[PDB]
Amino acid sequence: KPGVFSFLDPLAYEIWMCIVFAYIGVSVVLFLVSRFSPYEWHTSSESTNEFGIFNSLWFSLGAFMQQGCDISPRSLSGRIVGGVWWFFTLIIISSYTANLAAFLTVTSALSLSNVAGVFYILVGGLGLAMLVALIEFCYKSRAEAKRMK
Amino acid sequence: PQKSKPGVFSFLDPLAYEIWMCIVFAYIGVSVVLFLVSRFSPYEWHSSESTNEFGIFNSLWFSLGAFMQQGCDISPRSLSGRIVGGVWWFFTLIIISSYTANLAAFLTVERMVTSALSLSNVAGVFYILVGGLGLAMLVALIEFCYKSRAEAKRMK
Amino acid sequence: KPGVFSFLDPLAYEIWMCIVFAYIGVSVVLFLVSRFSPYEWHTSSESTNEFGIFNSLWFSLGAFMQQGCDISPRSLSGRIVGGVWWFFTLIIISSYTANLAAFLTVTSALSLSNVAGVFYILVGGLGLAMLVALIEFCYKSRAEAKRMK
Amino acid sequence: PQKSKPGVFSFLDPLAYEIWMCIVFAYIGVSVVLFLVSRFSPYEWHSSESTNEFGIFNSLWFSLGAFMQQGCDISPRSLSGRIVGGVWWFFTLIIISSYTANLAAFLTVERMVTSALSLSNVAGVFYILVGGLGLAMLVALIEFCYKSRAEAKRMK
Amino acid sequence: DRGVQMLLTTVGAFAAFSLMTIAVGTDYWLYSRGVCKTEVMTHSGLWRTCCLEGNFKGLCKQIDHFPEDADYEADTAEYFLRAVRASSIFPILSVILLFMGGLCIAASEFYKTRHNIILSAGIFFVSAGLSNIIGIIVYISANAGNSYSYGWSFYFGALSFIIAEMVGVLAVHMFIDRHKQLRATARATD
Amino acid sequence: DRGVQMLLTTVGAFAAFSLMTIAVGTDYWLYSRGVCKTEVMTHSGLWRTCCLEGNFKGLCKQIDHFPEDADYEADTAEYFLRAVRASSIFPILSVILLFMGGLCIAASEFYKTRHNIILSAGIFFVSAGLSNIIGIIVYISANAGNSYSYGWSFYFGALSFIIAEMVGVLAVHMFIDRHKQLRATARA
Amino acid sequence: DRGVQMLLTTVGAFAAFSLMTIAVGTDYWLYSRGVCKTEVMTHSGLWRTCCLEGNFKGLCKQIDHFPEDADYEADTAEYFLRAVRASSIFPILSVILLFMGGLCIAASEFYKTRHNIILSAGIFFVSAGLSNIIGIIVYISANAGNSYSYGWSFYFGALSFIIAEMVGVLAVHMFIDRHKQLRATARA
Amino acid sequence: DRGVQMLLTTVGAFAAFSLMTIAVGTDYWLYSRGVCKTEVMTHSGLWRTCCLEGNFKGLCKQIDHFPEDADYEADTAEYFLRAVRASSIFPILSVILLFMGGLCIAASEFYKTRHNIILSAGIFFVSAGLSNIIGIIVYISANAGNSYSYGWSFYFGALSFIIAEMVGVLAVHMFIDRHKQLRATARATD
Ligand SMILES: [Cl-]
Ligand SMILES: [Cl-]
Repeated sequence: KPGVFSFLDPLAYEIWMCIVFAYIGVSVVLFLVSRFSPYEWHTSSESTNEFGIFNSLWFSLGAFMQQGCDISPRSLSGRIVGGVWWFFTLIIISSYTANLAAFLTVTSALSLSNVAGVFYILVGGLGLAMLVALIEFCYKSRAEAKRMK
Repeated sequence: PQKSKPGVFSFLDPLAYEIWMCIVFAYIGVSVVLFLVSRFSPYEWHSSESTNEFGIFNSLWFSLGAFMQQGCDISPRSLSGRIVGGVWWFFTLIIISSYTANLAAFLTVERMVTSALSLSNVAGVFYILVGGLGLAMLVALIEFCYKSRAEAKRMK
Repeated sequence: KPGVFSFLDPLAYEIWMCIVFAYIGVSVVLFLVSRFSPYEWHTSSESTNEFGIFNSLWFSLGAFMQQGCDISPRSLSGRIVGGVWWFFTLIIISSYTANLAAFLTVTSALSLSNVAGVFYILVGGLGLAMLVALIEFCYKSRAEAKRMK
Repeated sequence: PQKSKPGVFSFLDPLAYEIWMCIVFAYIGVSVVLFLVSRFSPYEWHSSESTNEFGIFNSLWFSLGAFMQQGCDISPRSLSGRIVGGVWWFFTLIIISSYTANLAAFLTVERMVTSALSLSNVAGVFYILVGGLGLAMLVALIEFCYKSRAEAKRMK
Repeated sequence: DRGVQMLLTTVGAFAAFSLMTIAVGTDYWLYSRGVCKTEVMTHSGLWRTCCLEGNFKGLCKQIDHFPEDADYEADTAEYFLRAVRASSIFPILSVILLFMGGLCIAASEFYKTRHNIILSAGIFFVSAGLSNIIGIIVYISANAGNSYSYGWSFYFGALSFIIAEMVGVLAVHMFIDRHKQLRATARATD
Repeated sequence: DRGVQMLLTTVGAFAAFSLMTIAVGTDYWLYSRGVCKTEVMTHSGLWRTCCLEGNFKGLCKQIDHFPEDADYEADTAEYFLRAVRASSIFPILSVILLFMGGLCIAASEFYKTRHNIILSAGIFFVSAGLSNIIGIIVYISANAGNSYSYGWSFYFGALSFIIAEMVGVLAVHMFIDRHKQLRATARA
Repeated sequence: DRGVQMLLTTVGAFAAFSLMTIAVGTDYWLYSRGVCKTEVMTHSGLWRTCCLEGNFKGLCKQIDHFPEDADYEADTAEYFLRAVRASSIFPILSVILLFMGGLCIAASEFYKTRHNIILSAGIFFVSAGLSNIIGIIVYISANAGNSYSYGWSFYFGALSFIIAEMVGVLAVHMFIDRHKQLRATARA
Repeated sequence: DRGVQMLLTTVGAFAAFSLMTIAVGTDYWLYSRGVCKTEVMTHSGLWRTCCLEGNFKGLCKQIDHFPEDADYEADTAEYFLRAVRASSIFPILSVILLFMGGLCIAASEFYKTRHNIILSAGIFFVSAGLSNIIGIIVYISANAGNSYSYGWSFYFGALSFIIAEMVGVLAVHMFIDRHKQLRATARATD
């Protein structure tokens, strides 16, 4: 009896947890090798690259999700990080898709009961994003109000 | 009692019709939420242009590109917009993988009601492509005619 | 006995020919809807977009090859063309990959004899590109020489 | 006579070793040819910067991104560069499709010498990832130390 | 165009609320075989199933949202899904959020100074659409857990979702325009 | 050059129209095995099938577009596809659009003020190419619903599509250049 | 604030070090069925396995890292993996690197002139996280080569990795801010 | 750094030419079981196969590039591949192109005025690498058409390809630098 989160079945739980840990580590290392050097900062000044921690996380997520982003590392170390993350992502995503095809070939059309979990995740993410945006707006409005008072 | 070939729209077979309806609804909802969290706040505005390019049309275009595994020339930069983008990316990965698992098998199923794919199995895709090209040409020509009429009224 | 171009087996020959024709038609229509209007040209003037015929062909090829490019249509008609080409590409490429997975499972490692054709195509393309670049360089050098004479 | 699990580098199993060697050689050749057709002509140059960004390092980066189905921030604009890019894209499509057809099956083959994938089947990928991260940190630190020594020689 | 936008927003809000309320109230959601006695073609909604044609035409039976015997609670996901479907919490929440958005529209038409009311209405409409999506998914999943069809109440709910999303977009546009006009006036006066 | 571009457009339009007219009119679209009376090698076009060998060599028979004995009817989708293939609506439409584009190119010779004639010609050529694509797909699909080969008439239509697309691009470029010259004069 | 950032870095470094030290030292990495003498429910750590129930409840036995009777030897890859898991080199290395990062934080606390100490602390925290990742992967792989569950020591190690990564990011940001202030004062 | 680049280019060109020539000449390409009499472990190259160990150690036999009987030419791809492998046209072409590139290096070092000679040498080195790739693929495909290994001549060819590509990159860099210096001098004098 497959559950509502049966789309995670092709990979073991340990694989997903280690994917999260690897994503965090790669984002942190990319940010470090992109921003730690004072010689990458040119005239708080502005860095020669856009790879802050938030942007590093965004780049890593876009690379893993087969989507890409608006920036790409330019330095040798940043490109080493990006290339090794690309290799890891290619292997992991290809393995997931192959094992998912195997799981679905155990031609019957897929039912909504098998993807309801991903729909729930999507709607929860939309709600969380709306809440975060509203919290930021309220904070900025309070800052403006205390500024103008 | 002859064997029945798959229909012209057999590319929709791998997913149920409820899944397709919910995919359309989720696409609309994600585009609307992305536009909302990108544009609603006055602090994201500089006659007064916005910091980002994520209007409703651009949000719809970005969401369609993300679902189609293509990408566009813009990407959300704010935390709320990036949450929407990431969750839509995860949804796209799951749904597209499930859809493309057995597309070729779904395109050649004969129903009693490894060979190469034939053109008859993808003729519907080709028809939709040419219809979209014709619609785009019609829309472009209509817009050109409208601007021509407006300019003729302007210069007279 | 699969040939050296057996990687084209999952799709029939008519599918490949119609793919080429569809690619040409989509590139031409994208260029037409992007550039024909005098109201898209702002002050030879410069267009509001970069979708000339050569760039339209490049965009269509990048979209079909699952790679992307540096530009994306912004107008309604150009975006209709791009979206319908995206739908076509998704269906066709997914069908090709699924039928290829079926073809390769009639776990034995793939041999170089089964991809030698793609290697030959790649090296021929590299040679053609080098020849084109050299021809352009020779033409520009002759133009410079007759300019300076 | 115990069942033998796949090794750490079992992700290379779907392709023969000759194919991998030829893939590396073709990657090098395509990068070199792309750099050549992008940079050799003086008419592609404006102290005198180039019209494009396709140096040898950038060409290698673009080729690696294209093979890895990722993309980068640059794209060839000239006819010869675009021919190189297109043929490399076709090669990548064919090779990557063939490689990823049965990756999961190749990762769980027991040899006498549908279950979920285990972490033991992808531990090699994880090891390579962490090794690359360590190498990148080492390279960045070495570069920082070199610039520090140069600056120390400069202001003394 | 401000008045046209305001009128479109009001009309769309009312239409979406009416469509969602009718969909929740009526019982033409599903066309399937069943029994209305407490195997004939029936029509069922969120609460009641009624036979059409046959001998028991017009007889309605309350849907037993807790079927099957042996009352085992080993799995909590199924119990949660059945409870959520039985309560219809998400369609009713969508109706409530649409009503709140309409109330915000009406209040903004009266206060005319607090621009945050338009933003609140837009948030309410977008949330109503999201709740409608969740309710549709829950309803279809519960139905899955044999030919069938969807009646006009289901498509009324679908159209309500679409119109709610459109009205939310229009309300956000109105809020943006109000703040842009305010900023332009402030800059001009400075 | 404007004159060179006009000459290329005219030559390409005429070549595409002639190629498509020959393709529609000739009987070498497909080489397959069949009977030309009322399993020998035959060559078939859009309307009739003719024999290449045997005691019936050289005798062509009109194609039975609705084979009653072979299939004894089917659903409405197959019937619609068969009717579209039988009428040959899309190859003939491509011929008509190519002719209209050629007429527009010729009409603009003595109507230099009207720049929209060039645009009309370009739209006509692009639409003729798209109609060619649809006709090709319909023909191949209707053939499917044992070795067969495509003759020179089929590739005549393919080359006509390619030339029509090229001529449409050239016409659009000429329209853009004419508007560029007009706006340059307007600036002065 | 510099003081607030320093306090957060110190607190996080101490928390990560304590979490990793507890994870390495405790015996609740895994809940699996087994024998704690010389198929009852047991909880196991990195060195010893202890029983939860039965007539041997509460008795812990050192883990046989090289089971001779269970496998009678294997290839060199499995032997190397078993040796790496037995030595627990990577969890202990992560503990050592976290301690070194904390020592660097304190040194920079009383060596304000030297700015590379903060960078060293950040590198130490990032490396400790990476060593944690490698140790986790090694432990899970060596377990694989019937239901099992992960105890609170495993999640203590995971949280230690997360906190180490966060503290490394904070230390790198502090290094960047110190260099920013230095260059701003040097400019004017 | 101009002299260092020139010396590296010359040394790399010579090394690549020597490695390719040795690989073409020698017969330690493949280690496989066979017979050197006109099933023992042998070593074979592009022309000859020779047994090692056993009783016929040191005996070499010319490779029968046209095996199999019945001499049917229905398929032309197999015949073309067999002829290309037998002639070894691509390894020899790679050797010739490397020699031509080295000659261009020498002529440029002597002429010192025609900058196009450096570009021609770079083109020659890149083409030699491409020809080496084609030859390797053809050789492996012909071998495919049973344990085996690759000897040091095969890896000599591989290293020759790598070095030829590197030297081509260096030559293109030198051509770019020469033209950049020329343009800078022309701009300064203007
Ligand atoms: Cl009801
Ligand atoms: Cl030899």
